[PDB]
Amino acid sequence: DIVMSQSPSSLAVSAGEKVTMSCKSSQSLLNSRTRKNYLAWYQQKPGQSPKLLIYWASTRESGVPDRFTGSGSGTDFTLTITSVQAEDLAVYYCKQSYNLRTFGGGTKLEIKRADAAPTVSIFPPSSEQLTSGGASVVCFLNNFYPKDINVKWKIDGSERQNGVLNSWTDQDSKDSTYSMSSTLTLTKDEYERHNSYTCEATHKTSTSPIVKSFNRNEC
Amino acid sequence: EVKLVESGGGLVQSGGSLRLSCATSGFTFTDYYMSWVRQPPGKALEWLGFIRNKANGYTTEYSPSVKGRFTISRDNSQSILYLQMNTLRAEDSATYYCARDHDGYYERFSYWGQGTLVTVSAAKTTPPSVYPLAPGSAAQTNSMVTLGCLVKGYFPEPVTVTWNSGSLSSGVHTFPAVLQSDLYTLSSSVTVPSSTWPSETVTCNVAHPASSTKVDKKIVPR
Ligand SMILES: C=CCO[C@]1(C(=O)O)C[C@@H](O)[C@@H](O)[C@@H]([C@H](O)CO[C@]2(C(=O)O)C[C@@H](O)[C@@H](O)[C@@H]([C@H](O)CO)O2)O1
Ligand SMILES: [Mg+2]
Ligand SMILES: [Zn+2]
Repeated sequence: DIVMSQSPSSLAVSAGEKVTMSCKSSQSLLNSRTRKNYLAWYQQKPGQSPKLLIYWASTRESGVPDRFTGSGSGTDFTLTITSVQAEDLAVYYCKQSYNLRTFGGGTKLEIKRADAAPTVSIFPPSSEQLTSGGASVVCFLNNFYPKDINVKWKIDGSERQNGVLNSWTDQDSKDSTYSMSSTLTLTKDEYERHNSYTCEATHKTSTSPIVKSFNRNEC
Repeated sequence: EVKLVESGGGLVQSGGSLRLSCATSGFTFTDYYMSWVRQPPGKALEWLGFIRNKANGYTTEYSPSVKGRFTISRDNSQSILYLQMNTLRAEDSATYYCARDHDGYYERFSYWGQGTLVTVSAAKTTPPSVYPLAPGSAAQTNSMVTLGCLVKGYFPEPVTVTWNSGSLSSGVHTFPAVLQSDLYTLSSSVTVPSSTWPSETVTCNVAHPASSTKVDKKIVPR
C-alpha cells in the first residue's frame, strides 16, 4: 500500500500567473537500482481522457509545453505551471509506479478571469413535446463569470421553484467562462393555465436581473 | 498513430458480469504492459491492474480493490486487451480506460483510450425524447442567435450530441446530464450568426448507444 495525496484539492489562478501543486507519497518513490523517482503527472481536461505530462518526476514528455515542470524526490513532488493559459484548465493527477500503480486524488485547476455577465435566452416547449402531455421551458445562461448565479422562474408574475433543474458546464477552455441551463418542467394541463413564462438571472455583474420571457398567446 | 479504443461499456445489473475490450494499433503490442484504470463520475482515477509484456510472460497483477473479482487478458495476435468484471456493484459504475504501460524501461502511461462507461443499476434502458429549442417570439435581430436541443428522459448515460455532424463545434455548450426519477436529462446550446439561420440548416445529432438511438433534429423557425 502506497498512499498518494495531493494538495490543494482545488484552486483558481489568472492567466499569466504561476501555479504550484503538490504530491506526497507514503513511502519513497526513489528506486535504488535506477536512481529515479517513479512518479508521473497526468492532465485531464474536462470531458477528456488523462494525458501524460511528466514522468520520472521531472522528465517532460515530448509535445508538452515547457511551462509545465515537474520537481521533487523521495516522498514529495511538485508540478509547477508558469504563465498559465486558459487551456490549462484541468484536473492534475500524480501517480506512483514504484510498486504496482496508485493515483493521487487530483488537484482541480480553475482559471480566474474578469467578471462577465451572462447572455440569457428562453425557449418555449416544442409542439412535439406538448403532443405527449409535457411542457419543458428552457433557459440558457451563457458565458458568465464567476460561476455563482441565481435563476428565478416566474409564471404569470409569480415565482415558481418546483420542477426546476439546473446544470452548469465545466469552465470553457478558451474564454474561461461558465454557462448554465435551467429547465422548468410542467404538465401540459398546467402549462395551458398560464400565459407569461419568465426566467430571471441575477449575477454579481449587475444589480439588475436579466429578464427573458415569452407569452403563450404569442406562440 | 497510436490508437486505443475501449468497447463494451453499458448497463448491467448488480451481481452481473461484463467484459470490456480495448482495441489497439500503432505500436508493438507485445512489447508493452497494459493497464486498466477507472473513474467514477466526478471522482479520482483508480488503477485496477495490469498484464505484463511478452518478456515477462504476460502475467497479471491487480489492485486489492478488485483482485479475485476482475480478470485481465490479452489477444496478442490481434492486439486487443480485455477486462472481465464479475459480481458487479454500484461502486463499479465508472468510466473504464485502457492505458499503455511499461515497456521494460520507461515508467509512464504513454497513451489512454477514450474510455467506456459502465452503469450498474436495476433501472431499465429508456431512450431519450429529443426536442428542438427554437426562439419563441424573441427579437432574433440580436446579431447572434442561440438554438438548442433538449435530450430528455433517458437511461443510462451516455448520450452524444453534435451540431451539423460536428461541423459546428465553436459556440456549442452541452450541459451535463442531471438524474431525476431514474432518468437523465441534458440540453445543448449552439450560437450562430443570425444571417445563417434559418437561411441555412442547423441540426442536432443525438445518439444514445444503450438504446441504439440515432436522431437528427432540424431546428425550424416557429
Ligand atoms: C529485478 C530487476 C529486473 O529489472 C527489469 C529487467 O531487467 O527485466 C527491468 C525493470 O524495468 C522492470 O521491468 C523489472 C520487472 O519486470 C519489474 O517491473 C515491475 C513489475 O512489477 O512488473 C513494473 C515496473 O513498472 C516497476 O514497478 C517495477 C519495480 O520497479 C520493480 O523492479 O516492477 O525487470
Ligand atoms: Mg462558452
Ligand atoms: Zn505476481
